[PDB]
Amino acid sequence: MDIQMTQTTSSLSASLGDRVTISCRASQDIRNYLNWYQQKPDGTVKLLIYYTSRLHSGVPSKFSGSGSGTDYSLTISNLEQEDIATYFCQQGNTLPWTFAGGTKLEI
Amino acid sequence: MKIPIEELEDRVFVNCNTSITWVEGTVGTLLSDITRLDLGKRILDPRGIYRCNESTVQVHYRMCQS
Amino acid sequence: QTPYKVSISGTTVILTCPQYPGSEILWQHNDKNIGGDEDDKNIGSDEDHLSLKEFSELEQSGYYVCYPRGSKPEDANFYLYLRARVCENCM
Amino acid sequence: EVQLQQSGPELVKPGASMKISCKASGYSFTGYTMNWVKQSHGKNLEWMGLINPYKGVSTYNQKFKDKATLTVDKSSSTAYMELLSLTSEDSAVYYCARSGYYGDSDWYFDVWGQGTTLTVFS
Repeated sequence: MDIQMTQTTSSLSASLGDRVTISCRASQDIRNYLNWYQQKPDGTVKLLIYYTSRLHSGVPSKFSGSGSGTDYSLTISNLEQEDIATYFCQQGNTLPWTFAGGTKLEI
Repeated sequence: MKIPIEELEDRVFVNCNTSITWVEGTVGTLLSDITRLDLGKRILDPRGIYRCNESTVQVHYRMCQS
Repeated sequence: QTPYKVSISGTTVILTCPQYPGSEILWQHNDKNIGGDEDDKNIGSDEDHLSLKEFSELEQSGYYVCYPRGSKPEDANFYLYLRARVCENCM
Repeated sequence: EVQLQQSGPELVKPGASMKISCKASGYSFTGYTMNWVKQSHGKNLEWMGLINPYKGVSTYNQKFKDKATLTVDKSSSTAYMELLSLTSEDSAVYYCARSGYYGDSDWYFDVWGQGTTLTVFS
């Protein structure tokens, strides 16, 4: 009975300078142990936010996270070329740790 | 959280916000008004398990006679 | 739930976590992580045991808590409050 | 700087086994947990398991316990994952990723290797 994570929007197109929000849903309450990762076209992955809203060292303020219970979201402001990537959420509440399918952002 | 254990003067007390459930070990004396369970003199090595309503604490004193 | 096993013998204190058999066990002492590869080599964690060699009453008394890998210290609800002296012929 | 450097791509036939590696630099290997993550179809991510480098004790996702064997070499700061009884369904990119040593931070991955592509075919 592992926790299923879902990101209903598989792909999103936006414009430079815009602000977008990516939704993430858990099948059970994950008590804010929700993290966000950014994967670049070359396959490199970086941590962005952990525990729903804490920014990881080196991550710019344009990234913010929110959510509670089963509903979470990542908000990315002032979009730039460097932000073109796939964003993934992951729950860290119960083993086995699980990830959603990601949202590919094109700008 | 963890249940606070008070060591005042030479006595040991379990301090709960509400009632104090005895689970096993030293029974102690309930001080209902200040919601604390007096486990007695520390030199008597109080040892037991108590629960505040949830958290549980196991107290283990080994003072070697005073 | 089973109680923590508290073994005080000579100058060594050995604590044994109650449950979680088959799981890696982690520990905290007064809200500080211990049992890993830290500077103090007199503190050892093996299986469900935490060994405190040349135990110091002043620095090592306090709250101890164990939890299985996969769990969070913040969620632990069963603590050990240890106040012990390792005097010769303690009896 | 802090980095996880993984071994190169591997091509293997079904039924074979393959051990891939992950070299840590810039930080104390034994002061953090090492995790392995599988990405198939260039999207779907799955946590496979973790290993405590200091103690050499592993904890697996039941889905991959039969498929993987985790180990570490403390002397060289290298983590290994051996993949067993390979099938084409095991073709994917595998990542090693660091997390905290203790439960206060072992559940989010702060440093990721570049990934190792494994392709199983005949």
